[PDB]
Amino acid sequence: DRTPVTLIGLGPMGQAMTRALLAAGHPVTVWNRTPARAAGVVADGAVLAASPVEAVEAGDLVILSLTDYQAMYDVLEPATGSLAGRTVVNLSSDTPDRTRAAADWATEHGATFLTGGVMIPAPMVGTEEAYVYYSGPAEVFEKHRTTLTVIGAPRYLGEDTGLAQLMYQAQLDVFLTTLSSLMHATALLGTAGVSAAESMPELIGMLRTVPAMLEAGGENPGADIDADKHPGDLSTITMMGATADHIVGASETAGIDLALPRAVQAHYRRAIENGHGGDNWTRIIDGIRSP
Amino acid sequence: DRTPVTLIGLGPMGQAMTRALLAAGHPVTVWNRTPARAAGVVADGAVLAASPVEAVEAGDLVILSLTDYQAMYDVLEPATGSLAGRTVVNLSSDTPDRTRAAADWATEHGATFLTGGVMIPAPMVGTEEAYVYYSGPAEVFEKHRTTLTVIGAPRYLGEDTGLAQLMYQAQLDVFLTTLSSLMHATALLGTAGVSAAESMPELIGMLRTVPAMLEAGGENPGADIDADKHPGDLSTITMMGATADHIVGASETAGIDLALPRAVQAHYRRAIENGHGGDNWTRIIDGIRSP
Ligand SMILES: NC(=O)c1ccc[n+]([C@@H]2O[C@H](COP(=O)([O-])OP(=O)(O)OC[C@H]3O[C@@H](n4cnc5c(N)ncnc54)[C@H](OP(=O)(O)O)[C@@H]3O)[C@@H](O)[C@H]2O)c1
Ligand SMILES: NC(=O)c1ccc[n+]([C@@H]2O[C@H](COP(=O)([O-])OP(=O)(O)OC[C@H]3O[C@@H](n4cnc5c(N)ncnc54)[C@H](OP(=O)(O)O)[C@@H]3O)[C@@H](O)[C@H]2O)c1
Ligand SMILES: COc1cccc2c1CCC(=O)C2
Ligand SMILES: COc1cccc2c1CCC(=O)C2
Repeated sequence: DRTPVTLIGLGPMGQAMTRALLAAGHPVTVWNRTPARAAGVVADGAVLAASPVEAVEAGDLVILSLTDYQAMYDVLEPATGSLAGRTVVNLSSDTPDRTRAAADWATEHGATFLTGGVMIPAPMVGTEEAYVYYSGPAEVFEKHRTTLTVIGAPRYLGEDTGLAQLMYQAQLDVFLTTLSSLMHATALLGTAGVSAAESMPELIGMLRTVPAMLEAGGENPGADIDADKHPGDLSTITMMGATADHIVGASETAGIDLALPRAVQAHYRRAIENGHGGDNWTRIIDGIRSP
Repeated sequence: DRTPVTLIGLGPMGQAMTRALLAAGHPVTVWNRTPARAAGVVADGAVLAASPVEAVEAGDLVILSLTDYQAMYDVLEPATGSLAGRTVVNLSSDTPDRTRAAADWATEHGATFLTGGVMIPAPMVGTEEAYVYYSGPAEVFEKHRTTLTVIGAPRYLGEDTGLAQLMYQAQLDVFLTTLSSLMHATALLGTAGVSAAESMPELIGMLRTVPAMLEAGGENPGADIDADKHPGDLSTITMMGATADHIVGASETAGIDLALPRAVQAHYRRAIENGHGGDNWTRIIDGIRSP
């Protein structure tokens, strides 16, 4: 395929995605707030447009890899007159509702809009491990599918432009919270003079087992949550809530951040106050859904 | 080995541990606040002691599998006169300083004390996947190591009775916080009518890759944290903090718990306020260590 592409935003992700698209035989025209940053991808065959307008006018497909959606408006507002007849593919983090309004902004300027959420770090872009969530108009996705697939295995979720964003934010909810918990635990262990080089392999070793620890003895958390079925015979909210209390207590004594473990503690407390101490830990979702 | 064992506390863990010890040829005498709960392990060859005193006097080794350390005091207070010359192995969650004081309480009553933290759910007890952290007097550990290994591969951390507890609390810090994040994300996706049966495999599928997504592009977090090395070339705190902001925003709009994502958000905010927006995410540990 030789569809000409425009890519705006040359952080690590933009640079890797440009390279992937070049390697697959696409002309790529790039633009960046900091043009010096384009030197690498220019050496690989990208063309540096001088202006956002020139960049947009060089592609059927305009991909954004920016910190947030405000950046999309910042860069494209001077170029709105050149959007008509093109597809904007925004591969940036923001809220679902910002995303939906941006889709409408695109339409108003005569363009189509696809939402994407890239689910791997830069070095994995364009590899068999890469995958990207997409939502928006099916015909628009299908038109550009072969081009986009170069970045990573596409997972089209449906018509709502906000849905791929919601999925990205949910994934990153788990990812960033997990990472914070690793740093929290590493700090906790640090207060007895355990180094991060010692603690992090222990912690990561445990994290590796989590899918299997969740499956043990025939538990199947998702379908169980859907059924309002939370049997506590292998672990109760009382018992795991006690541990959340112990983590808070240990954290208080350690002089470290209390907000993360207290949020977890609060999940258990709500379930107990609502009379479900005997239930499995999945019951915490009720109080999370309705605070 | 046929060392006689006493095990107090017959939740799922106590029952599984009793079974494992029986299968390895140990006499096990059990006691429980709710004796009816012992029926299963009695059918498998355990002897139900009538009283805590009788239970303690039947074993060289007294294992506790109780919700917290207060329970240990509740059950053993009437039996304190029978502790002398025995080893108490507490496999219960509590704070490190509660644990240390408990060790001294044991010594005062003429017993030795070992701290243990069991790192797998009940169905994995006694399997090749099982492991348990231990701390306390090395000679006491070495004496009972043969018996204890039946429950799971022992990981002795040193002399401080509080250290295996600190490690358990740190592990459960990661585990419970991760679980809370899964339910948080599942709730978030629920607000667009995505079922938990759909969302949880996606989220778990991402979590599966975390031990490897952190290694992409040659990152080695632990040693790097020890070296105060936080290069931001593949991901910055500014960019990941923006995503934390987006999760909070999405969560606010979704009507779900804000405390968990705001805790994570605050980790990023502190790093930026302290002038490290350009750094890798690991830098959040500084603000966690010193709130
Ligand atoms: N890094 C990852 O591992 C990863 C993984 C998947 C998804 N993502 C997402 O991918 C996107 C790109 O992230 P990244 O890590 O590659 O880079 P980043 O640090 O977010 O920077 C991306 C680009 O945004 C530009 N930018 C930011 N604010 C701007 C504004 N107001 N006006 C114009 N340009 C602006 C930067 O300009 P300058 O070059 O001039 O600074 C840069 O070119 C983000 O939305 C991120 O959440 C990242
Ligand atoms: N479940 C897991 O997957 C898991 C994995 C690793 C570690 N752990 C840890 O292992 C320990 C046991 O957990 P579990 O899930 O098997 O059981 P649990 O729900 O914590 O109950 C364990 C035992 O504690 C007893 N108990 C609680 N408070 C008591 C008190 N004040 N006086 C006397 N007995 C008291 C219960 O008595 P009754 O039988 O009369 O109610 C029961 O026998 C906990 O510390 C937990 O954190 C659990
Ligand atoms: C979806 O993957 C990411 C999103 C935001 C930041 C990061 C990633 C993956 C790799 C990493 O550690 C940094
Ligand atoms: C150390 O493993 C646990 C501690 C407390 C609760 C649970 C576990 C692991 C298995 C599970 O789903 C529930």
